[PDB]
Amino acid sequence: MRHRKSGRQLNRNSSHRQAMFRNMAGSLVRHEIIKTTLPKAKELRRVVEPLITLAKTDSVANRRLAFARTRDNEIVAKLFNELGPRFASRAGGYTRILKCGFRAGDNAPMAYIELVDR
Amino acid sequence: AVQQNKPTRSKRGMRRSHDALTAVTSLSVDKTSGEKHLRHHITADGYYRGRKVIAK
RNA sequence: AGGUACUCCGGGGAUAACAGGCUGAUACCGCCCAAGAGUUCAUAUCGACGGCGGUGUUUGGCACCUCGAUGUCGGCUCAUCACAUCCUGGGGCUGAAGUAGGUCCCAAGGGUAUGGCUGUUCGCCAUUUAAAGUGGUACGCGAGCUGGGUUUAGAACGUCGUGAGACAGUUCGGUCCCUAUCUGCCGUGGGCGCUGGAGAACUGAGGGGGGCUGCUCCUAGUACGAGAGGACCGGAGUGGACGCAUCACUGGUGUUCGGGUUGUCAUGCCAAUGGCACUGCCCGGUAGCUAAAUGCGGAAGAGAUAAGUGCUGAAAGCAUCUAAGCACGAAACUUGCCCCGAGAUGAGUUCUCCCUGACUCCUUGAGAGUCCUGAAGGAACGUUGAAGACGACGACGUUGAUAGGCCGGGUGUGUAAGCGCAGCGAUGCGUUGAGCUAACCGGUACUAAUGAACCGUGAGGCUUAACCU
RNA sequence: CGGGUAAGUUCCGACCUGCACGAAUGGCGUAAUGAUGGCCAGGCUGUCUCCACCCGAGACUCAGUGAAAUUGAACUCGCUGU
RNA sequence: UCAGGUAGAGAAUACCAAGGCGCUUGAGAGAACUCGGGUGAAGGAACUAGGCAAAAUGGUGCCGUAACUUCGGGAGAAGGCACGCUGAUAUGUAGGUGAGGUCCCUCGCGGAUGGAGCUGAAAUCAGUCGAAGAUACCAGCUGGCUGCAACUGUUUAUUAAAA
RNA sequence: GUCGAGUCGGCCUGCGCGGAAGAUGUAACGGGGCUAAACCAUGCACCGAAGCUGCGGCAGCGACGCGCGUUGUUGGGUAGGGGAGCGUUCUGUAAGCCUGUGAAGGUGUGCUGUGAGGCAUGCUGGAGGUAUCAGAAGUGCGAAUGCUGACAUAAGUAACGAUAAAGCGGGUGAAAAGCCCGCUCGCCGGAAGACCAAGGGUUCCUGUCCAACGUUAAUCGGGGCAGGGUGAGUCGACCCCUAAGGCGAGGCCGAAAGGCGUAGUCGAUG
RNA sequence: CCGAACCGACUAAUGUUGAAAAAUUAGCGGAUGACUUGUGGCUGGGGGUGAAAGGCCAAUCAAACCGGGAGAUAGCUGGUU
RNA sequence: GCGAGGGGAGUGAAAAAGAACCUGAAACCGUGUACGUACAAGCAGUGGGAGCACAGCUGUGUGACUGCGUACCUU
RNA sequence: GGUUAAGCGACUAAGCGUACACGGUGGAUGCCCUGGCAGUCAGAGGCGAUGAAGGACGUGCUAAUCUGCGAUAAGCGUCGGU
Ligand SMILES: [K+]
Ligand SMILES: [K+]
Ligand SMILES: [K+]
Ligand SMILES: [K+]
Ligand SMILES: [K+]
Ligand SMILES: [K+]
Ligand SMILES: [K+]
Ligand SMILES: [K+]
Ligand SMILES: [K+]
Ligand SMILES: [K+]
Ligand SMILES: [K+]
Ligand SMILES: [K+]
Ligand SMILES: [K+]
Ligand SMILES: [K+]
Ligand SMILES: [K+]
Ligand SMILES: [K+]
Ligand SMILES: [K+]
Ligand SMILES: [K+]
Ligand SMILES: [K+]
Ligand SMILES: [K+]
Ligand SMILES: [K+]
Ligand SMILES: [K+]
Ligand SMILES: [K+]
Ligand SMILES: [K+]
Ligand SMILES: [K+]
Ligand SMILES: [K+]
Ligand SMILES: [K+]
Ligand SMILES: [K+]
Ligand SMILES: [K+]
Ligand SMILES: [K+]
Ligand SMILES: [K+]
Ligand SMILES: [K+]
Ligand SMILES: [K+]
Ligand SMILES: [K+]
Ligand SMILES: [K+]
Ligand SMILES: [K+]
Ligand SMILES: [K+]
Ligand SMILES: [K+]
Ligand SMILES: [K+]
Ligand SMILES: [K+]
Ligand SMILES: [K+]
Ligand SMILES: [K+]
Ligand SMILES: [K+]
Ligand SMILES: [K+]
Ligand SMILES: [K+]
Ligand SMILES: [K+]
Ligand SMILES: [K+]
Ligand SMILES: [K+]
Ligand SMILES: [K+]
Ligand SMILES: [K+]
Ligand SMILES: [K+]
Ligand SMILES: [K+]
Ligand SMILES: [K+]
Ligand SMILES: [K+]
Ligand SMILES: [K+]
Ligand SMILES: [K+]
Ligand SMILES: [Mg+2]
Ligand SMILES: [Mg+2]
Ligand SMILES: [Mg+2]
Ligand SMILES: [Mg+2]
Ligand SMILES: [Mg+2]
Ligand SMILES: [Mg+2]
Ligand SMILES: [Mg+2]
Ligand SMILES: [Mg+2]
Ligand SMILES: [Mg+2]
Ligand SMILES: [Mg+2]
Ligand SMILES: [Mg+2]
Ligand SMILES: [Mg+2]
Ligand SMILES: [Mg+2]
Ligand SMILES: [Mg+2]
Ligand SMILES: [Mg+2]
Ligand SMILES: [Mg+2]
Ligand SMILES: [Mg+2]
Ligand SMILES: [Mg+2]
Ligand SMILES: [Mg+2]
Ligand SMILES: [Mg+2]
Ligand SMILES: [Mg+2]
Ligand SMILES: [Mg+2]
Ligand SMILES: [Mg+2]
Ligand SMILES: [Mg+2]
Ligand SMILES: [Mg+2]
Ligand SMILES: [Mg+2]
Ligand SMILES: [Mg+2]
Ligand SMILES: [Mg+2]
Ligand SMILES: [Mg+2]
Ligand SMILES: [Mg+2]
Ligand SMILES: [Mg+2]
Ligand SMILES: [Mg+2]
Ligand SMILES: [Mg+2]
Ligand SMILES: [Mg+2]
Ligand SMILES: [Mg+2]
Ligand SMILES: [Mg+2]
Ligand SMILES: [Mg+2]
Ligand SMILES: [Mg+2]
Ligand SMILES: [Mg+2]
Ligand SMILES: [Mg+2]
Ligand SMILES: [Mg+2]
Ligand SMILES: [Mg+2]
Ligand SMILES: [Mg+2]
Ligand SMILES: [Mg+2]
Ligand SMILES: [Mg+2]
Ligand SMILES: [Mg+2]
Ligand SMILES: [Mg+2]
Ligand SMILES: [Mg+2]
Ligand SMILES: [Mg+2]
Ligand SMILES: [Mg+2]
Ligand SMILES: [Mg+2]
Ligand SMILES: [Mg+2]
Ligand SMILES: [Mg+2]
Ligand SMILES: [Mg+2]
Ligand SMILES: [Mg+2]
Ligand SMILES: [Mg+2]
Ligand SMILES: [Mg+2]
Ligand SMILES: [Mg+2]
Ligand SMILES: [Mg+2]
Ligand SMILES: [Mg+2]
Ligand SMILES: [Mg+2]
Ligand SMILES: [Mg+2]
Ligand SMILES: [Mg+2]
Ligand SMILES: [Mg+2]
Ligand SMILES: [Mg+2]
Ligand SMILES: [Mg+2]
Ligand SMILES: [Mg+2]
Ligand SMILES: [Mg+2]
Ligand SMILES: [Mg+2]
Ligand SMILES: [Mg+2]
Ligand SMILES: [Mg+2]
Ligand SMILES: [Mg+2]
Ligand SMILES: [Mg+2]
Ligand SMILES: [Mg+2]
Ligand SMILES: [Mg+2]
Ligand SMILES: [Mg+2]
Ligand SMILES: [Mg+2]
Ligand SMILES: [Mg+2]
Ligand SMILES: [Mg+2]
Ligand SMILES: [Mg+2]
Ligand SMILES: [Mg+2]
Ligand SMILES: [Mg+2]
Ligand SMILES: [Mg+2]
Ligand SMILES: [Mg+2]
Ligand SMILES: [Mg+2]
Ligand SMILES: [Mg+2]
Ligand SMILES: [Mg+2]
Ligand SMILES: [Mg+2]
Ligand SMILES: [Mg+2]
Ligand SMILES: [Mg+2]
Ligand SMILES: [Mg+2]
Ligand SMILES: [Mg+2]
Ligand SMILES: [Mg+2]
Ligand SMILES: [Mg+2]
Ligand SMILES: [Mg+2]
Ligand SMILES: [Mg+2]
Ligand SMILES: [Mg+2]
Ligand SMILES: [Mg+2]
Ligand SMILES: [Mg+2]
Ligand SMILES: [Mg+2]
Ligand SMILES: [Mg+2]
Ligand SMILES: [Mg+2]
Ligand SMILES: [Mg+2]
Ligand SMILES: [Mg+2]
Ligand SMILES: [Mg+2]
Ligand SMILES: [Mg+2]
Ligand SMILES: [Mg+2]
Ligand SMILES: [Mg+2]
Ligand SMILES: [Mg+2]
Ligand SMILES: [Mg+2]
Ligand SMILES: [Mg+2]
Ligand SMILES: [Mg+2]
Ligand SMILES: [Mg+2]
Ligand SMILES: [Mg+2]
Ligand SMILES: [Mg+2]
Ligand SMILES: [Mg+2]
Ligand SMILES: [Mg+2]
Ligand SMILES: [Mg+2]
Ligand SMILES: [Mg+2]
Ligand SMILES: [Mg+2]
Ligand SMILES: [Mg+2]
Ligand SMILES: [Mg+2]
Ligand SMILES: [Mg+2]
Ligand SMILES: [Mg+2]
Ligand SMILES: [Mg+2]
Repeated sequence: MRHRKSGRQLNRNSSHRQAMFRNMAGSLVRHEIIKTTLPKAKELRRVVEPLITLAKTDSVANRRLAFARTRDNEIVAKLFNELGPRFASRAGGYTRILKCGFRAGDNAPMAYIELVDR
Repeated sequence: AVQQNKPTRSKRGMRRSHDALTAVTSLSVDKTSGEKHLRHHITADGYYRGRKVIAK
C-alpha cells in the first residue's frame, strides 16, 4: 500500500533522485524550457517552483539556502536577479508542462516543461 | 513444470483473443494550424490549442 | 574359494524393501451365556469357562499395480473427513444424601497446552487447561520448507574374519533440481447473452462466514447433611483463546522533516554549505501503514427433532408413551446474525430517461441498400484517489478545488544565517522559541485538466387471450 | 548413585554386573595447540513469542529483442462406484 | 615493474590527485512473493538436531589478572580507568635537524665551538561543547567442565579437513 | 364371592423386526421413483443377439454329372503352417509403342475391382515414358529413448550478464536514452590508472558503410570494405658461456625395433 | 604472535535451463616456512606420482586417451515395412 | 534512407525461369468465402438427422439435436 | 385499432472448428551428370645424394585463391606436329 504517500521513486535510490533533480532544476532555470519524460516533469515542478518562491525575497540567508539546494552560483544569481522579479506578482504555477509524444529509443512518454513567461 | 500434451492451434488462438490492438479513437484538429494531433499533445509543427508553443 | 559401501553392464514389477490392493489369522471395538466377586444380591460396577460378530488401526499372509524411478522417519507450514466423544450440551441406571463420581444412551456446533531430555514418533518428567480425544486422508502434506535419523564414497572403536572386508552395533564428517501447459484453488478482468436502447435502486433462488469457554458475585452458607462440607434452577459481572474493523489514545516504523557529530574532498579563502563513507554514524519525528493499542462479535428468540420423559388410549374387560389422537425434549438440523448473490439461460422486479425521416432494389422477408439523422447514454482523452499488479472501481475537466504550486495554520525539530557584545581562545550571550519544516488542515484558478471528434440510432417479432375501441 | 535444571535418553563425577578395555595393529596421564566432537554459563540479540514498518533489486505495465525442458491425439469438471 | 595527497602502524581502510570509467535494453508502477539491507514496544534461546543466522566484542596507554604448567606458557586471562577541542606551562616544551660566525688544521666533501632558522612528540594544570570524543570506515565476544589428536603441517581438484 | 364366553402355552412353518459404528459427497435398487414398479404361485402376451429364418452376393471343401452345372456343407482367430496375388526399380521383347497436338513428377475430379490396386481426365509441369510375356531384386515403414533435414509447442512467456547512476543543452542524421561536443552528477584510484613478459596477430590510425555480427536502437564499434602505419652499433632476439636435462662419432648392451653412454654438441629460467 | 598482499577453503545465504560444467557475497585458516610463485626439465598406463583420499595423471581414472583385432560376445530388451 | 524491399517497363517460349532462380510434395503459418459454435461435460468418430449455403429431385459443403463408443504399438 | 398479459422466438462471434479457394514457409519427388562403384583387356611395376615423396615462399598488366612454373619463375632453346 501507499495510502496518501507523495513522491515518485523513479526506480532510483534517494541520493540519485536528489542529485538528478538538482541537475534538472538547474537546466530548467538556465534554458527556461527542457524536454524530459512526463513523470520526471511532474516531479520537477515540486523542486523548481519552491526555488522561485524562495527567490522572491532577496537576502543573504535565502541565497545561501538556494545555493544549498542547487550548488550552482550562476543558477542562484539568475533565480534572484531575474526569475524572482519576473514572478513577483504570480502566486505559484511558474511552470507549464506540454505533452509531446513518445521517445524513439524506448517509447517513453515525453513532455516539455517551461517557465510560463518564456 | 511443463505440459504433458502439446496445446492445439485452437487453444493458442483462444489465448490470443485478447491481444488485438486498439486504434486511437479519433485525432484532434488544431484550431489555428489545422494539424491533426493526439489530444492534449502538441502538434508536429509545435502548436497546442492554437498557440505556437515551441519553435520547430 | 571369497570380497566389493570403489563398483559396472544387460534385464525384471517374471521377484523383495515403501505406498496401494486382496485377506482379516493377529489386533482393536461390540455382543451372547452367566460361574462368581459385590455383607445379602449374577446383571450399580466387574464378569471366569466358552460362544457370535463388526472395523480395516496393529503384527502378518499373498505377490495383483509401479524396477525405460510411484523420494524415506521426524519436525515445520497448511489442512480435511469419520465418530468408537477428550471438553462443553441433553439424558437413563447407580452400591446417586449433597459436593464429587461410576456406567450406558444421544450428540461432530465449536474448542481441544507450553516446556526439559532425545533425530525421534512415542515416552518419562515440570508446569498449565473446560479439555490437552481416537482414527482416516500415499502411516495427509519435500514440483511447499527442513534434512537431525535411516541409507553411498572418508575415518575409528568393540566384535567377526588368515584376509579383502563385515555388523536393523556404536562413533565424528558428509551437494535436497524444476520459469506451471492442463485439472484444481484464491483473486481479478474481457466477450456475448438476458429480445428497442439507456441510467439507477432492488427482490433473493442459491452459496459462504460465524457457533469455544473460565473465574468471581448474587440466589445461599439456603436445599442436602450427624458433621465435614455444600448444590440444582435462575441472574449479574469480569477474563482466556479466536475473529472483524479502526488509528482517537499508548507505541513501532518513518533512507521524502529537523538537529548533533567523525574522516575527507570541493564550492578561491574566512564564515557558511554540498558530495562520499551502510541513511557514514547517531538523536528525535509528520502523514501513511501498523500491534503490543481499543472498539465490537459468538447470542437471545423461533421451527422441527435425538436419546429420554409423558398424557389420553384400545388391540389384550387389566396393564400399556402408540396402534388412532395429544404434549415436552440438546451447542447437532431449519431459521434468526454477517457477507456474496439474477450467467437464478428458470437470465426476475421497480423507478426514471431517449429515439415519432426519405427512398430504392429483390429471390418477398424478423430481406438488402442509399440518402438524411446521431438521442438518452457510453467510451476515449486529460487532472487524479486511504481504489489498484494490469484491467476494474471512485472523484474531477474552466458553468472547475481533480492534481501540483501558492497563501495561512498545524506538526516536528529545538534558539538558523548575518550582525553585535563578553572572552587570549574553544565557546557563551543577545537579536530569537529563532530558522527550516514530507505525505496533514483550511483556503486560493497561478499551472494543467481544449472547442471538438468517436461509439450508440430513428418507436422496437409472431401467436393467443383480456380489456377497450 | 551423586551433581547441574521447575523438569536433563545428552553432559560431568562415581560404582563395576568390562554382552564384547588393556599395555608400541601400544596402556594410563598430560601443559600448550585445534575453522575438531559433547555439555554449561554471562553478554547479546527478529532465532523465537509474533510479527510491523521502511530502503533498494526483481516480480507487474509499456516499447525493442527473444530462449527452454516437455509433447500419441484432445471438445483436458466434481463425487461414488467399476 | 611503477607507488602522489589528508587521516592512518600500514601496500589495511575512508575521501581524493594524475589518469580512467557509469559496466550495450530502456520507460513507468510502487500488489503478493523472492532476493540484498535498515529499525523495532515488552520479553530474551522460550527457536532449533544444534544459538544455524543475526546481534555483540573490537583501538592505544595505564592499573590489574586464577587454577594448572613441560616454567616457555596459560595471558590481550578476566576486570577496569583515561581519550574531543581551547589556553597555559613553553609567543613551540623534551627531542631531532642545523646556517652564519669563531677557532684549529697534516687546508679539506676537514675537526672543534657555537647555536640562527626549520621541524616537533608526550605530559600536566585550567577551561569548554555534545546524548555520545578509540564518534565514520576500520577493529578480539568472554568464562567453566569434558572426549580425541602432542604440537606447525597434509588430504578425498568438484558433497568428507577430521579423531 | 362377583363378572358371562372364550382362554392359556407349547410344537411346526411363511414373511418381516432388533442385533447393525468410518473416514472427499447422497453413495449397500445404476438413477428417478415404487406399497407394488416388492415377494410367492399359476397362466397368456410381448421386447430382446452379429443365434435361427427370409432375400441378394462371394469364397473353401466334397459329391454328382458334363472348366461348367447341380448338390451338400463350411468360411471368429494369436503363435504358426499352407495357398494365391498387388505394386515399385532394373534386363530382354524394344532402332518397337506413347510423347512438344505435352513424358515423368505434382495437385484435383469421375469411374472401377474382394483387397493390395487399376483406368480416364481438368489444372500444374516442360522431356521423357513404356504395353505384353518373361527375368532380377538395395521391392513396400508409424513405432526400434531409430538416423538426417525441416517445422511446431511452451510463448511473444523467462531473460537482456554485477544495484558505480544518471540529467540537460547543442550537433549530425531518415531516425538519437546509448554516437560527437559542452556543463553538471556519480564510480575506481596498491586500480576499474600507467608499463612489460607470455599468449594473440592487424584487433592499431584514417576514410567510408549499417545487410549480418553487437543480447535493444545505432548515425557508433574490437563488425564490412578501402587506404595508411612498426625506421636502432647502444632496447630485445640472434650471438659468446654454461644449469637441470637432451642428443651423442667410436663404444658397451639388447631377438629386431632399440637401451645407456664417452669425446663432444645442444639447452635459459642464470 | 596480530595482520594486508599471496596461498588456502571451515560456516551460511544466493545461484542450481547459473554471470560460473564448482562461482559470488558476508564471515574463516596459513601468512620466514614441511611457505609461495615464474620459466624450463624428468617420470607413461598394471605404468607413473601419491604427508595415502584409490587421490591425481588435460572438465575422463578400482587401470588415461587415440587407432586397430572389431560387425568381440549378448540363452537379454527393443524393432521387423 | 543516393537503403532493404517492391511496383511498372523491357528481355525471353516461359520471370509464381530474376539469380533466396527446373520441378516445387508434406509438416507448419496465413488471407478470403460457406456453414457450425458463447446452458455446454469425456479417444472427438460412427449410425440416425433438422436447418442453411451451393451446383444441377439429386450431387457437394456444413452439422443443431440424438443411439452407440475409454487411441495405437509393445509386453 | 390500441394497450396490457401470457407463450414462443430469429439477427451477436471476442474468438474457435470443418470444407474450399489463393498464398507463405520448406526442399520431398521426377528428370539430369565433367562424380563415384565393380570389372575386362593391355601397359607400367618404382622414385631418391644428378637431392625424392611431401612441403614453405615466391612468380602475371594482378588484390586473392586455383592451375602451371622457379629469381631464365602461366615460362627459355631446339627438333618435329599443327
Ligand atoms: K569374484
Ligand atoms: K567399505
Ligand atoms: K473380520
Ligand atoms: K473382512
Ligand atoms: K456388536
Ligand atoms: K520400482
Ligand atoms: K487429522
Ligand atoms: K458431555
Ligand atoms: K450420568
Ligand atoms: K463436535
Ligand atoms: K534435542
Ligand atoms: K523412545
Ligand atoms: K507413499
Ligand atoms: K526436497
Ligand atoms: K516427508
Ligand atoms: K508430485
Ligand atoms: K488435465
Ligand atoms: K455453517
Ligand atoms: K496510532
Ligand atoms: K506514527
Ligand atoms: K563534510
Ligand atoms: K396409559
Ligand atoms: K436479470
Ligand atoms: K490545489
Ligand atoms: K541564538
Ligand atoms: K543567530
Ligand atoms: K518552531
Ligand atoms: K603392529
Ligand atoms: K606413551
Ligand atoms: K580443526
Ligand atoms: K575441546
Ligand atoms: K576508499
Ligand atoms: K505495478
Ligand atoms: K627545538
Ligand atoms: K582486535
Ligand atoms: K597419548
Ligand atoms: K581443517
Ligand atoms: K458352395
Ligand atoms: K491424376
Ligand atoms: K500430368
Ligand atoms: K521414429
Ligand atoms: K511462440
Ligand atoms: K551477449
Ligand atoms: K532501442
Ligand atoms: K623455487
Ligand atoms: K596409484
Ligand atoms: K585429453
Ligand atoms: K591400463
Ligand atoms: K518454370
Ligand atoms: K517456393
Ligand atoms: K453423436
Ligand atoms: K512399444
Ligand atoms: K515388459
Ligand atoms: K463466427
Ligand atoms: K509446406
Ligand atoms: K601459385
Ligand atoms: Mg496526496
Ligand atoms: Mg526497471
Ligand atoms: Mg550515501
Ligand atoms: Mg504421461
Ligand atoms: Mg495475451
Ligand atoms: Mg568406508
Ligand atoms: Mg543397471
Ligand atoms: Mg506391501
Ligand atoms: Mg498390509
Ligand atoms: Mg507382480
Ligand atoms: Mg501366482
Ligand atoms: Mg500402485
Ligand atoms: Mg515412465
Ligand atoms: Mg510421482
Ligand atoms: Mg455416537
Ligand atoms: Mg454436520
Ligand atoms: Mg445451529
Ligand atoms: Mg538449556
Ligand atoms: Mg537438545
Ligand atoms: Mg506420509
Ligand atoms: Mg494424521
Ligand atoms: Mg508432494
Ligand atoms: Mg519448491
Ligand atoms: Mg543427516
Ligand atoms: Mg565437515
Ligand atoms: Mg526443494
Ligand atoms: Mg462480466
Ligand atoms: Mg458453513
Ligand atoms: Mg492521526
Ligand atoms: Mg514514537
Ligand atoms: Mg529514525
Ligand atoms: Mg571553514
Ligand atoms: Mg566526490
Ligand atoms: Mg569515491
Ligand atoms: Mg436455541
Ligand atoms: Mg386403558
Ligand atoms: Mg456456548
Ligand atoms: Mg479490482
Ligand atoms: Mg514547535
Ligand atoms: Mg545548521
Ligand atoms: Mg508553512
Ligand atoms: Mg541419573
Ligand atoms: Mg540427570
Ligand atoms: Mg561418565
Ligand atoms: Mg583396542
Ligand atoms: Mg584387543
Ligand atoms: Mg607386549
Ligand atoms: Mg599386540
Ligand atoms: Mg601390541
Ligand atoms: Mg596411539
Ligand atoms: Mg593446523
Ligand atoms: Mg515485452
Ligand atoms: Mg596512500
Ligand atoms: Mg584499498
Ligand atoms: Mg507495484
Ligand atoms: Mg519493494
Ligand atoms: Mg527480507
Ligand atoms: Mg539490525
Ligand atoms: Mg525488540
Ligand atoms: Mg527508539
Ligand atoms: Mg527494548
Ligand atoms: Mg538479558
Ligand atoms: Mg530449547
Ligand atoms: Mg521447541
Ligand atoms: Mg554464527
Ligand atoms: Mg554481525
Ligand atoms: Mg588489540
Ligand atoms: Mg633531515
Ligand atoms: Mg564421552
Ligand atoms: Mg592434529
Ligand atoms: Mg571434496
Ligand atoms: Mg569441504
Ligand atoms: Mg435379521
Ligand atoms: Mg457422509
Ligand atoms: Mg437382429
Ligand atoms: Mg448367422
Ligand atoms: Mg443364401
Ligand atoms: Mg462363423
Ligand atoms: Mg479365418
Ligand atoms: Mg525396359
Ligand atoms: Mg524412369
Ligand atoms: Mg518391359
Ligand atoms: Mg528396403
Ligand atoms: Mg516416415
Ligand atoms: Mg509396426
Ligand atoms: Mg525425448
Ligand atoms: Mg524447440
Ligand atoms: Mg514484445
Ligand atoms: Mg506461462
Ligand atoms: Mg510473468
Ligand atoms: Mg521480466
Ligand atoms: Mg548490461
Ligand atoms: Mg541529448
Ligand atoms: Mg546508458
Ligand atoms: Mg580485420
Ligand atoms: Mg579503433
Ligand atoms: Mg573505421
Ligand atoms: Mg541490432
Ligand atoms: Mg533500422
Ligand atoms: Mg570501420
Ligand atoms: Mg574495424
Ligand atoms: Mg644417449
Ligand atoms: Mg653409434
Ligand atoms: Mg651434456
Ligand atoms: Mg653452447
Ligand atoms: Mg635468459
Ligand atoms: Mg588443497
Ligand atoms: Mg571469501
Ligand atoms: Mg595461529
Ligand atoms: Mg596471521
Ligand atoms: Mg595399452
Ligand atoms: Mg576406501
Ligand atoms: Mg581430471
Ligand atoms: Mg583391466
Ligand atoms: Mg575377431
Ligand atoms: Mg556389436
Ligand atoms: Mg532495387
Ligand atoms: Mg529444362
Ligand atoms: Mg522453383
Ligand atoms: Mg505447402
Ligand atoms: Mg442451469
Ligand atoms: Mg446455445
Ligand atoms: Mg469440456
Ligand atoms: Mg456414450
Ligand atoms: Mg475461420
